[PDB]
Amino acid sequence: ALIEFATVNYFTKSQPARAAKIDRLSRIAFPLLFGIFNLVYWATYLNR
Amino acid sequence: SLSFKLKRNIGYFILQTYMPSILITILSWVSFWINYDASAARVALGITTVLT
Ligand SMILES: *[C@@H]1O[C@H](CO)[C@@H](O[C@@H]2O[C@H](CO)[C@@H](O[C@@H]3O[C@H](CO)[C@@H](O)[C@H](O)[C@@H]3O)[C@H](O)[C@H]2NC(C)=O)[C@H](O)[C@H]1NC(C)=O
Repeated sequence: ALIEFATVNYFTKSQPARAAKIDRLSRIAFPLLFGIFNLVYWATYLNR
Repeated sequence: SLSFKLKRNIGYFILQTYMPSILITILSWVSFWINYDASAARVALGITTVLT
């Protein structure tokens, strides 16, 4: 998350379209990734 | 005399005190990609890094 913010602020004031695009992509890519990670983790450690 | 020679394992320390300090320094390096006009963001980064 912090590196994503750093990239967004590096691209802001120069290429706002790319900054907004990567922000809008992260908004969905981070919660889904954390959800599937929790799914995998609890599934592999509650079955043993 | 019965004398042993115990070699300490470094996995736990790599886990507990080397990795957090390394990642804290990596975090501190982010303070350069922020624009030099931001006066509170880079100070917040540096202060939090020193404190951690
Ligand atoms: C751990 O530390 C101890 C002591 O600090 C080490 O013991 C030392 O081992 C050497 C090598 O065996 C001894 O030297 C010996 O001298 C006699 C003299 O006749 C000789 O006959 C032997 O062949 C050998 O050269 C030394 O005396 C001994 N320390 C003491 C105070 O006696 C030990 O090697 C260290 N390492 C381990 C894995 O224990």
